[PDB]
Amino acid sequence: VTEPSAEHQVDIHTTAGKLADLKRRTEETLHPVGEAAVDKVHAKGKLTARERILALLDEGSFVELDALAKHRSTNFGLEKNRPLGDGVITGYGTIDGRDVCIFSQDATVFGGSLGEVYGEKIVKVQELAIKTG
Amino acid sequence: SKISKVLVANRGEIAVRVIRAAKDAGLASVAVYAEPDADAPHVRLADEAFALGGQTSAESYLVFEKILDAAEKSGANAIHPGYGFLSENADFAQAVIDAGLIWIGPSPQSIRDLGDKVTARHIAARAKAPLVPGTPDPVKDADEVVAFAKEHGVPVAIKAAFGGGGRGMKVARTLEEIPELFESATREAIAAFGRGECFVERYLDKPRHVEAQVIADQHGNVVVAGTRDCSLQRRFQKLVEEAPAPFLTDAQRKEIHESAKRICKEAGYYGAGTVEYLVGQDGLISFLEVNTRLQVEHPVTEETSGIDLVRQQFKIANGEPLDITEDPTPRGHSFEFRINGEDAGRGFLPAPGPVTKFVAPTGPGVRMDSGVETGSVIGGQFDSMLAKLIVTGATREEALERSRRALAEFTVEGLATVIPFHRAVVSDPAFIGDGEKFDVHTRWIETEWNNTVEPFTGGDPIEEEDTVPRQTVVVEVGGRRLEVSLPGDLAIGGGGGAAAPGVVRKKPKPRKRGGGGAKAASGDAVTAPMQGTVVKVAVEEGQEVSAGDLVVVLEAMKMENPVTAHKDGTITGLAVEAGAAITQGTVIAEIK
Amino acid sequence: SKISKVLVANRGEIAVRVIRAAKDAGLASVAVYAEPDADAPHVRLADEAFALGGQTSAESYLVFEKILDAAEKSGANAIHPGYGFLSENADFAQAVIDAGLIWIGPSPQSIRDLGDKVTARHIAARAKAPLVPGTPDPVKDADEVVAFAKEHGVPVAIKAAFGGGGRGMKVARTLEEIPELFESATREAIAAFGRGECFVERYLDKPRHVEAQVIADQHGNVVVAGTRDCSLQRRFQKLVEEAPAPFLTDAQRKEIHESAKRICKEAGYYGAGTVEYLVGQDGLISFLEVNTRLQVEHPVTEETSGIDLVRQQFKIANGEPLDITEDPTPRGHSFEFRINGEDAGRGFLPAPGPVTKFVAPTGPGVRMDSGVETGSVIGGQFDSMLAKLIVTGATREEALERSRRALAEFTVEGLATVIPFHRAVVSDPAFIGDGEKFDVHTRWIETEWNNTVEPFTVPRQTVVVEVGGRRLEVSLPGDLAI
Amino acid sequence: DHEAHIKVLRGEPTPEEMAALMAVLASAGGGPAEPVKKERNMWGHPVDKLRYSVFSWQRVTLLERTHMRR
Ligand SMILES: CCC(=O)SCCNC(=O)CCNC(=O)[C@H](O)C(C)(C)COP(=O)(O)OP(=O)(O)OC[C@H]1O[C@@H](n2cnc3c(N)ncnc32)[C@H](O)[C@@H]1OP(=O)(O)O
Ligand SMILES: Nc1ncnc2c1ncn2[C@@H]1O[C@H](COP(=O)(O)OP(=O)(O)OP(=O)(O)O)[C@@H](O)[C@H]1O
Ligand SMILES: Nc1ncnc2c1ncn2[C@@H]1O[C@H](COP(=O)(O)OP(=O)(O)OP(=O)(O)O)[C@@H](O)[C@H]1O
Ligand SMILES: *C(=O)CCCC[C@@H]1SC[C@@H]2NC(=O)N[C@@H]21
Ligand SMILES: [Mg+2]
Ligand SMILES: [Mg+2]
Repeated sequence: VTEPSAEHQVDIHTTAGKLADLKRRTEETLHPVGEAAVDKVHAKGKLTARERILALLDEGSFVELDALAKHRSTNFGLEKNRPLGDGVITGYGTIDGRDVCIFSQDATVFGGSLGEVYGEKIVKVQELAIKTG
Repeated sequence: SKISKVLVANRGEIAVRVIRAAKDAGLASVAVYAEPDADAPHVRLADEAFALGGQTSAESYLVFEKILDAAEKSGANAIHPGYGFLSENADFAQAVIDAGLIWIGPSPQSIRDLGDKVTARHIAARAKAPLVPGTPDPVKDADEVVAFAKEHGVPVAIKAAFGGGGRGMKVARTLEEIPELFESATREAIAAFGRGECFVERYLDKPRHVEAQVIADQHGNVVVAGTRDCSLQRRFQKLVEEAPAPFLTDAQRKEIHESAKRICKEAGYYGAGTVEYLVGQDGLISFLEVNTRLQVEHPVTEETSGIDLVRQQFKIANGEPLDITEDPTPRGHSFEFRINGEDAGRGFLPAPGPVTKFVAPTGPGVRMDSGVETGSVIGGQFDSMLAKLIVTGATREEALERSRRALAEFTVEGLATVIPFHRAVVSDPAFIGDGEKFDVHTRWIETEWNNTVEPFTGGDPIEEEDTVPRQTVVVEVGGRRLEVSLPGDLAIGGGGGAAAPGVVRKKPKPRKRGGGGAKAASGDAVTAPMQGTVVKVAVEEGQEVSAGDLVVVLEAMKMENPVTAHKDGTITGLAVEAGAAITQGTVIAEIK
Repeated sequence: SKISKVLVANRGEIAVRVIRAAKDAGLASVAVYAEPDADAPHVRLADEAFALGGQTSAESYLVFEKILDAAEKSGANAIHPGYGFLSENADFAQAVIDAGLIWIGPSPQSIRDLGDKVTARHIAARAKAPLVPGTPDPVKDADEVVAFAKEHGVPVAIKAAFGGGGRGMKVARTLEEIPELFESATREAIAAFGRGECFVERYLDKPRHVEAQVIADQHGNVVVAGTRDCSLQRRFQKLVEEAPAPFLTDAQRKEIHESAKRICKEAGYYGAGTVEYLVGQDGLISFLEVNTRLQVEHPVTEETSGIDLVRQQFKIANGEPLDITEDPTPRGHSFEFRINGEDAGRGFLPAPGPVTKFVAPTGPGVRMDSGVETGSVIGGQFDSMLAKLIVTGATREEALERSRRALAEFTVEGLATVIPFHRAVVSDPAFIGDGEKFDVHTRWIETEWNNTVEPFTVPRQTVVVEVGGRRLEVSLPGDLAI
Repeated sequence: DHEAHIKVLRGEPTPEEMAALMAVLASAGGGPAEPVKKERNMWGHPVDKLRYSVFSWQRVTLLERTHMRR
């Protein structure tokens, strides 16, 4: 069988297919709750959490950690909604050539409220910063 | 029926060309792409795109069922095969016709007859074309070859009856080489093409390659759109072409034109096709082949004659009679250069890589038909061609001057190409000529050209000084614009601050594993030297082999590379099978 | 007495074209760039590049002293002005000749005579060229124009005897308009052309603008490279052009190929140039102008006739007789589209901005002459033309089909362009003639065309040095770290 | 001969422009030409002002390391 370009996904059982899968997931992390929420933020006149990090740090210096994290709660039907990153963007970078560790909370994910994986990511960057000085 | 939607069953610059022709004619276009081509220009250019799947041609473009399924799903009522792949597959043509789609090409019977060399020889003889002396029928033994050599004088060329791609011919200089050459030719033909039949003819010493472009309709009309000279060849495949054929007497020119028409009419040929001849140093013409596909060279004839050959081919497929009644008069002179992803300084050996930059020339007399753009990646599975640069002028001298300009402008980065060779040849006196003749021939590049091109190295730092960072600045000194590069540790005058408390500069080591002296330091594994496809496996597990014995044959860039045993021992743990794609460093087998 | 090194005293597309011509001919090329053009393609393409300074044309490209100093410093022995700027400035041509350089173009006398449209009309009369009725001398006052209107019949056209750009035209429809129109014409001619002389003639309603490219020798030989049509215009300036001129009768192609030769020979013209005519609905050809420089639309003539007009200019300046002995026969049809940085959805208004993406089409019958590339920034200091797309084919219909393809492929982002207008017009039936005539004219775009285009949405450091007997300026980036 | 040289990638200056350019560049160059070895002075180093737990591994990896780096 042949497929139209829209529906085709490279065979996941190949290295190229696995790279394509990683690209798809990375692209999804850009708008974890849909492009409508990003548009709402911009219309409100604010920057997204990612835009804030990219604006603060030097260009091309951001390395993100736990980008694909998801929450593991099952209470009150939370399991039906598991946005990537769980509402906080964490990583490290440079400001004026000097290394820093950074986190930025995302108000579009559960109102920006802190969950377990959220807090775990923040703890990870805090430990990294203390460790690296 | 009339073409309404064309499926281009090809890839690259030819796919782009046919898609553009369909757009010009107002027809819908459907492209089919393998997984490596998911982002090629043609996939985006075509009105529709379909994913054949598979990582190699044997499972992507050479599958009749996949191409026909794409046609069925897209609703395309015509199929155009480009060139290569299935363009000369009579079985595929008949399959398309049976499926009930307009096959944009010659009939399957014409394909068969003109693809069978001996049948082609019969057709040419019946058409009274100029032929070189040779055996009318396949030779049965080296004894017959020896008798023919005695009769007609050495050298003598032995050619496979179904050979193509330049691999199907070998030469004997003396009567003693005939037996070994015969047996090896038969053994290689049975393997490369299935059929081991071969025949023998006279070999020309320094021949030119001249071909005629023929546009023939289904109503019996045939028109010779022009002649081309393709005397510059790496091994037996063209690199640079001209239109019209330079320095040919009117007698030779009219002989070619008439022989081409006669051959096509005797073969019943229709659609765009080409007739290839050879012209020896004596001036004698010798019919060589009939290509039943659209030549890659066609743009030079398009420029000189002012005809759209792809659209003519659409019309012929539609069944309309030719709207051209006489051979067009050439205007100007056009050169064509193939931009192959090969390193001229390394014996023209193709290698894959990314096109990190691609800036084509533009302006007077320049046409560029490319299948890649900046950001494209050349894998190891398909042909090395990236684009074709056509430069047209009022005369041959004007075309050469414009070609020098255009090749100076043309820029590619990320992988090697043949631009340095084109730049050198367009100024070599042997190619310029004396105004009445020139010294180029089919073997000129590989045996007479003074190859001054150094191997491609990209931006890799090789020497100790290459490791120092640099900043490039624009400086105006008395108006003059200068582009000055400054090292990061320049101690000019009293300037200092060089290096750091413990910084040492040293010659970097190449990203290669040692050398031959440690080919396998207690290493039993046989590792693939390059990415490609295992097209042959010459051993089986438990087989004893000696150093130099062939283990596998990997096809990369449509060229075969043999991987041989590095040590004496028993083949153990054979890990690959024919048709398996292989990455560099993969363990093929362990010799123990 | 032979060109060895050519300085191109221009910018952009024409600079690139002339530099390429010099490279083809084997000549060395010297480009000159103003401050905004430090990154222009011609700067990097030329063998040598010189900075003229200045932020605008009045400071950089229009200064005789700067251009001639660049030539002297570079050692260039010839100067090619392209088009615009000083290409038609007789004073600059005379200065170039006096400096001992080869002026690639017509003589200062020819330029001066044919730039005065009154003297141009006199030469046309002497050459017996077709002429639209009009005053043979500048009109003294609005009363004379009123008398002429009464004599011949409105509408009427008023034009400054000097200058150009298309804006010099004023139109009067009734006898009451003349006073104010003439007063405005006199004021504008004084203010923007430096000379208040104005003249009057009959106004054609819906004419077709037709030209004939002429290659004129220094030895008297004259050859008409071919006709051309530029009827599609806005603000009296061209946007799309064709070659050969379509749908002219043989009797019309003749008398044009001959009026051009007669007018050029009478004026003593040598070098490349063009003779612009007008063809009214009635079918009457009328002499309009003579451009004494290489014209923008030369590519279509080059494609159809096979002549390289810039190299022909080099050969004429060298003084060699023309190698072309008879008028070439066109081998096909060619369209030329100007890629101007203008928003067609906003009344063709200039829009300065960055060229974030510029993907030129390529393939059969497509040629591109561009002065920009991805990353270029377009300001208001200069004309808004970015490139020229030439599409050639065996017939007019094939050329139109190829144009529809090439325009679909051509992509530009970051600023507005007339690409949408080109895409629309190439498919508009008025421009796809029925087979023997077509409906466009010098005002079709603004008046009939259905405009459906949606609107688009550190200082350098300098050091002064003296080496021997010269004073030099070394300019460096402000943040040179060294 | 393995040292990084200044390169004029584009342009063909004459001796006068070359001399002017080199003079200006040499003048622009500066900084520490042939500096003396930077004098060690550990007096009042920040590491000595920190509170270390009596069993802190930083007493080895930060305090001793800083005092001994040489
Ligand atoms: C230490 C213990 C604590 O801190 S108890 C947590 C405090 N409770 C709060 O919600 C703080 C005050 N909250 C609010 O009233 C609003 O959410 C505030 C923060 C003012 C933001 O208002 P506004 O920007 O209009 O948003 P909204 O409330 O209309 O909708 C926000 C979406 O996110 C949700 N959300 C919000 N807060 C939480 C939370 N703490 N836990 C879980 N979900 C939360 C809202 O329900 C709403 O979700 P949805 O988009 O309607 O599906
Ligand atoms: N008799 C001959 N003497 C010298 N060279 C020859 C002779 N026959 C063939 N050649 C060389 O072979 C080249 C092409 O050979 P041939 O036509 O048999 O194969 P091909 O072009 O690869 O085939 P195809 O296009 O059908 O796959 C010619 O250009 C010429 O270089
Ligand atoms: N008599 C006329 N009737 C109608 N339109 C005219 C007439 N004379 C000139 N035009 C218009 O003027 C423009 C061309 O005039 P012309 O070239 O003489 O002017 P210009 O300002 O010097 O222009 P340029 O120097 O750019 O060619 C075209 O728009 C043409 O339609
Ligand atoms: C396959 O990927 C493309 C076909 C490339 C080989 C064909 S063979 C015949 C033509 N001659 C040539 O050099 N390339 C074409
Ligand atoms: Mg061949
Ligand atoms: Mg004009």
